[PDB]
Amino acid sequence: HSDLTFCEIILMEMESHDAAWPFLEPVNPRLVSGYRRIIKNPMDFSTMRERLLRGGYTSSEEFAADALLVFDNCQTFNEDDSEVGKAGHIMRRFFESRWEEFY
Ligand SMILES: CC(=O)N(c1cc(O)ccc1C)c1cn(C(C)=O)c2ccccc12
Ligand SMILES: [Mg+2]
Repeated sequence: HSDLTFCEIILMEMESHDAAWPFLEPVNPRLVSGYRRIIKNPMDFSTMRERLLRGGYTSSEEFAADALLVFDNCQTFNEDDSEVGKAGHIMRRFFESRWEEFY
């Protein structure tokens, strides 16, 4: 139980983070050229929220893998000096820091 309660805390904190705006919604491949071809396993906070609210996370490690997937995809598709890349570096450092601040 305590494993999944922290997942809720950190996802809520990521959802309300100032830098979360690229990650709240699944990328629309119709509007983002090349996204379908380049990113094999899309992930975003709303997709993690759906899975967490339906109980679909077995452990905290499945949850973190989805979180790290958001930021791996971000760095794969976006330049580090792009607006989205900069937002994702902020969010990745937040997650890694807060996740270690617990375990
Ligand atoms: C910033 C923004 O609003 N995006 C977005 C775009 C959509 O069409 C639908 C939903 C979202 C969340 C984009 C997210 N991107 C990521 C995560 O690489 C992007 C990478 C490149 C361009 C936009 C985004
Ligand atoms: Mg480190």
